Amino acid sequence: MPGREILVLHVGQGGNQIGYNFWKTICEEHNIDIRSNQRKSVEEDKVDYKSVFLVEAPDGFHPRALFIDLEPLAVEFLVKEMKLGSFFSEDLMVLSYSGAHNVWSIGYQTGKKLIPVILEKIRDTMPETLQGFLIIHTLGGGTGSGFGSLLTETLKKEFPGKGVLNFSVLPSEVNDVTLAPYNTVLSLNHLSRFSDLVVLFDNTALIRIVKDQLQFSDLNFLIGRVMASITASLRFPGPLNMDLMEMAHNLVALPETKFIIPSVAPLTKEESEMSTELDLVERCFDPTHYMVNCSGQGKTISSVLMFRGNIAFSIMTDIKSNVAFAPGVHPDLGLKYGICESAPVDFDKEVTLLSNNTIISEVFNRVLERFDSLFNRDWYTSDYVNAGTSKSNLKEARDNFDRIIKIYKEIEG
Ligand SMILES: Nc1nc2c(ncn2[C@@H]2O[C@H](COP(=O)(O)OP(=O)(O)O)[C@@H](O)[C@H]2O)c(=O)[nH]1
Ligand SMILES: [Mg+2]
Repeated sequence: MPGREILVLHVGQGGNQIGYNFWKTICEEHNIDIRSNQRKSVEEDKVDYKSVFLVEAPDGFHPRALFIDLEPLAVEFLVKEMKLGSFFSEDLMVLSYSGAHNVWSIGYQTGKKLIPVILEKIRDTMPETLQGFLIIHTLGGGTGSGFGSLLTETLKKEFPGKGVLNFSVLPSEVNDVTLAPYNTVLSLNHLSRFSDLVVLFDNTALIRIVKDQLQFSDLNFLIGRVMASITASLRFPGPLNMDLMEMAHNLVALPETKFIIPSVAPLTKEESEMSTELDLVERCFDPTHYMVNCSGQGKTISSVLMFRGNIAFSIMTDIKSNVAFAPGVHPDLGLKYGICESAPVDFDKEVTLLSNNTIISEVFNRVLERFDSLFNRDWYTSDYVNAGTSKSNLKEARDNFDRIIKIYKEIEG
């Protein structure tokens, strides 16, 4: 069935390593074996939107994806360590071997020399009904931050009629590299201008959720499961079946409030049996299960909830009451939910929540403080200016980043 095709772009080491469990989950949920490119079993549901993310070739199924990196480390993990070279094939790879050295500026400039090849691969291989792009990358490093920002800017300019969606991973607040605040602010500034929707993931939060319920390749593994769950409304029929622009409209009230906090429940099969339906819905609105490190509840501007599996009104009334919404949103509005018949392969039921919440200003404020604690003392700036990002550029991106925090702060009250 032609239509609603999406091209996924993995940029940087973290973004490509996430692609393993992201594409394995999507393959398994669509009755597809990622190791052989073929269907798992004869059991096939009569309606299935596999073509949204998967290309059907005569030999089998392949991901509609490009794997872009300035070093071959993450690609070697996919092909050599995981032995999935027939799925992550060489025709979908755009690689250099110079590296970004964890500097946003280096990934932006060096990635420009790969832009012509990427744009030609898109126009040569993508269908005309392609609805948009999904960019998966981290913000703390150099490639995923800089090259990812470059790709977000390039795809919006070259394809104005198509949506650009970002799944962006935030650095660890307490245990991450020195240059992470600079790269994060630079990336978030670029995404606010050229992205249609930015779904944020924070390594600080994912570590918290796993420990409190109870191996780096186990974090990106768990991020892929969540990223796949967020795209479920794009891949299955139901009351919440959306496309890229519908997903954006239902959350972006103002053009600047495009940063989304996702939450999912359950996260481990030990919690799956240990939890009922509303246990998962209450945990989705609980800031402990937010994919970004939040301290409080926060005001909800717009949110989209989804049930998956066998769930079978009573859920909404008691929950919508206890949820703090932004001033001026309607009491009958601000929250949309629905049931999806498809379920994750590991859990009998699952609840996902995408929330445009004002508490993201608190998350962005901590990023700004770490940025200022280094920038006000001219620390670690020497290699950004040698790569084409002046000290004045770091400030302008910072001030533009602060304007975003204030917009969310005004909507809160
Ligand atoms: N969750 C997760 N985060 C990662 C992973 N790899 C890197 N990161 C984050 O990304 C930052 C490093 O950027 P990285 O992607 O490794 O370098 P890049 O090639 O320049 O994009 C660090 O601050 C990490 O927090 C991963 O596999 N999973
Ligand atoms: Mg690295």
